[PDB]
Formats: sequence, structure tokens, C-alpha cells
Amino acid sequence: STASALGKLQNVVNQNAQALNTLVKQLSSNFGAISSVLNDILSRLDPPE
Amino acid sequence: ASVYAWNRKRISNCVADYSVLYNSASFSTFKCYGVSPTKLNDLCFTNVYA
Repeated sequence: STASALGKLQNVVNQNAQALNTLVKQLSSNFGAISSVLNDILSRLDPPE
Repeated sequence: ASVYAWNRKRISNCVADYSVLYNSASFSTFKCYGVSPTKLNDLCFTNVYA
């Protein structure tokens, strides 16, 4: 009947999933470049830049 | 047009051949900033301004 009696295992699972999620979402950042996708940079510029 | 009344033109819905513009030597200065001129023949844009 009573739920939330297994907070520890749920907590572990949540922490792992959240860390993986933020690692994946970090891939959309700019870091000061002109774009966040390599294909667009490669298909728009000469190498030297 | 004069500098203070520069002419503006809006371009859409066409196929552009920038290669014939680049290979021509009639221009003293031809400087491209955000793109490589030799790659212009491949990208497709919208809403071009001249």
C-alpha cells in the first residue's frame, strides 16, 4: 500500500539518469564558436578558420 | 545612389550562380566574411539582401 519506501534505489537511478542527460545536452552549446554543429562549419568555411 | 541614400534590393525564389561572379576579374575588391566564396555554389539560403 504505502509508496516511496524505496527512496535510496530511486535516488541512485535518478542521479545517474540526470548526469547522462546533462552530458548529452551539453553538446548543444556554442563555446564561443559561430555554430554548434560541425557539419555547418565544415560546409561553410575554408579550413584556415 | 548616394551613400546617405544607399539602394537596397531584396532577393528570393531564384537560383544563383556565384561562380560566374567570382571568376570575373572586373571587381577590384571581393571579400567574403562569414563564408568561403568557393563554397557559395552549394549552400541554399533565403531572404538575400543586396
